[PDB]
Amino acid sequence: SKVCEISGKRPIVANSIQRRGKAKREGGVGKKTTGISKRRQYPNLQKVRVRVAGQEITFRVAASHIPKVYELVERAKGLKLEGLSPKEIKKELLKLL
Amino acid sequence: MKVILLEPLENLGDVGQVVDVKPGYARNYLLPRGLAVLATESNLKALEARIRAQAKRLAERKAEAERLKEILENLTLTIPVRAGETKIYGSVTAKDIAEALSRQHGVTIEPKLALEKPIKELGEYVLTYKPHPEVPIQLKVSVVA
RNA sequence: GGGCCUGACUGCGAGGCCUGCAAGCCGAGCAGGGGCGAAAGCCGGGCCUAGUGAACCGGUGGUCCCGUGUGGAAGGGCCAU
RNA sequence: UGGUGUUGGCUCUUGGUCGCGCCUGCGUAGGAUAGGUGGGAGCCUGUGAACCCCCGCCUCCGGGUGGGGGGGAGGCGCCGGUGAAAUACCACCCUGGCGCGGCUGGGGGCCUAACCCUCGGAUGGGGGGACAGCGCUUGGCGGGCAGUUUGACUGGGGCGGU
RNA sequence: CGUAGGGUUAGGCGGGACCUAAGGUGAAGCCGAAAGGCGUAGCCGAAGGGCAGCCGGUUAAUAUUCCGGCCCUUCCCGCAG
RNA sequence: GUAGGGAAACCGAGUCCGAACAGGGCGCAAGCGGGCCGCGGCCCGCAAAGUCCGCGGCCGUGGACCCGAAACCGGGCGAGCUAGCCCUGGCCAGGGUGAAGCUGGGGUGAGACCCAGUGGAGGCCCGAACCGGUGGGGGAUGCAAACCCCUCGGAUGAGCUGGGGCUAGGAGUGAAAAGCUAACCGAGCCCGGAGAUAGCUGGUUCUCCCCGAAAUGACUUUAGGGUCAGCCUCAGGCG
RNA sequence: UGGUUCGUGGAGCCAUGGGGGAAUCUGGGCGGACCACCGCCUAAGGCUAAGUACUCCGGGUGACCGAUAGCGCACCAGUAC
RNA sequence: AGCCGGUAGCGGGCGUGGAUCCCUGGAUGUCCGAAUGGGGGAACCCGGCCGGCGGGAACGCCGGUCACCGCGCGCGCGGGGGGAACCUGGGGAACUGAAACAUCUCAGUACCCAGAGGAGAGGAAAGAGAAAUCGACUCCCUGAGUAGCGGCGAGCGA
Repeated sequence: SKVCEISGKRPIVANSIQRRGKAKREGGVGKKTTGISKRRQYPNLQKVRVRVAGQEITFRVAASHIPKVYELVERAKGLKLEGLSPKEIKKELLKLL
Repeated sequence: MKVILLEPLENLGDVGQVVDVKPGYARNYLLPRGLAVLATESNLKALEARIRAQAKRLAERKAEAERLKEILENLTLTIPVRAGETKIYGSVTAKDIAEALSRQHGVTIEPKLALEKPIKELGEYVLTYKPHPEVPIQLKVSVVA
């Protein structure tokens, strides 16, 4: 999944470490790493679809920022919208950040 | 989370009330359909602005009232009609009392006033004004020749 | 074969065997505290030569040695296993 | 594949719990069935007495208790008796349960409005529907693929043996 | 083969100012750490469709191209119907 | 460098183990003078701990004496060869066999079906172009890094072919041979990581002088390699 | 998960893909788990010369080479092929 | 005081009324190339609009102008590509070392990508860490192969 349109959050590379053994803290002999490998962790992207100035504009956003969409909209009331193109509304919106 | 309801809403609350819901409800039902609004600092205020303003507008309403409580219940009113013993040669609808109180010590309010029909006999009367809810003014009135 | 007993000691260890290293083996004697003996004395497992496993990493007991500004604590060290 | 995010509404039936409402608690003794520890010398009646009948629930079978009905100025405790504990009554908490509701965990159905699909049309309709899809995490299956291992001696190597 | 000089003439032949094929590219739009991958429309893409020239003469070397004869195509202005 | 011992607290010419003021481990002692002076007071020189630089021998880390892999990984370049598919065109002399259908006739209640005529089907037959490549001979520093003569297979089909296109490296394509993917494919080429690594093979360049081994033992994923020991050599010391 | 010397370790600190989710100085983070003291610092906005690196380019100098050397190229070379 | 490149020669010119040559500025600057009107097999092909040329309507030539994207209020301003190394960021191997190998190592190296610029990054403490201390960042020496890290192996290393 791409990048969150609000937070700029974007996939990161991170290791999948596989271990074996009983931990030291559990009186065991220690942990042995039986494999490391590269993976990615994704932002939890989703779709927010809001009506703004009587127009359907949709964000692709991470869950950790869904309400940020809704804060924008509310802020956006005092903005000179209409009868913009959906694209330029969205543009104008993000500018509020 | 928290929302300010714009309308009355079944098992949530009266308009203007602030209730706490699951965000899914809010975002996919309440907010779209102008039923409620998010409880943000920015319209948590508009709650109280509406409140304060409501309180003060009622305050003056119980002010220019308290004028019309001391200035009224503190005079009289004759009526210059004629009278052949009992029952009136003209007749006073509250519209008269309207313009009538608006005549002598004159004075002016806006009827309503308790004259379900107009005054057909003569004598000693005291008519129920009520300019504003929970503020009674009894008012002395005489019908004379 | 029997009597009592726990030396199948704890500190050590002059000097040697053997030996590339690392190990392996023998050990008299001084001290602590004992056993058996009247005593001289003998006893630091087994008539002897096989019955074993270096480090690392962990477990338990003790020790109270370090303890991340300080008091602790976490965790380690040392002794035992 | 479980959990959680995206993910929401409404009922139904069960679980956990917490707010009260209530009734439940059975050795000997002791009037009787004493759940525990405080307040207790008085309580109850026009917030109309013992008795009388019907029922509900309890039963350790003698009782308990809710109400209903007629009666309507009449009945219980400190003392006493008793036992480990003593008494009405005012509490508070149990024990156990029934009902209310908060908050939720299982389910069952239904809804639509997220998501998804579809429709000469669409700030819309029809279908799927909080599933599926996707994010993080859990455990599993996993030569589909990847990195490697697969000892030495040895009258050659292997086999056997060591 | 070396040095030199000459030689390739088109409205009609072939291709372009026409069309579309696979594919390619690609307003819209989707997607992807970046690079970039997709994508109805359009556009690109021919040895496919479309489209008006035949016979002879001439040069050391060109000719459906130059010349000769006969015959056409399109665009422009005009006139008339 | 001037202090060590101890795991450490610490202590310190000592310290650790220990109850020890036994025993033991690891440490601690400084030069050579000659003289002045009323035995070293302590000068003075000479030498030295140590250390700094130069030099040389060797060792560590780097490609580390030089040359050489089979391979691995990254990024690119290739389907003008070849394999498959897509688009659009083209090609296949001649001959032979004679399916279904039809038409006529025979047949039956009507049919089946039979007979002729017609008809012109087919991964049909013969055989050129074309596509193959069976067997043999030749060719073998070739005409040719796959050829030539003779002979042979398909030849209306799952045929052959021009043009335009697409699919590629753990990937393509494959009527399947691990075949083909630009004359060597059990993983293309090129460039880079890169001087990969090579306990293996080869090679190691002037002169004289002195000495002069080993091919054993222990252990070793060791066994044609190593560590230590044995044996060689040089310097200092002992005698 | 990554960064750090830190390979799960007693694992803080810094960064953050997921879930939960505050406060505005009597607030917050840190001093290597945690706690208590004592201290340090003020996160979630940004800009900031110089000292530093390199060498296509110019110049200066070599116990640098001297046409098999030195750049691959002293020459019409990234050419011929 | 010579000169018309490396070049002589044919055949012609210029220069102390200061030429050639060098420096600076300016003019010209075909076609391709980020390539940008559109198309395209780079240096070819084809157009719209405005102005000029020709007898000039058809034809052709000349001059201007016309891509896309990001910002601002149709108009402006920016971007695009390139650059030996050097820099930051987003990704990121393996040979090899461990005398085998998987954790480890080689290494955040090679390389790919994006961006920056004459540098770049960093940069005014939610720092350091034990001093009643220090006081941005970078960079050098030292600290120090110390502290530690580590199949406590190889090795890594503040």
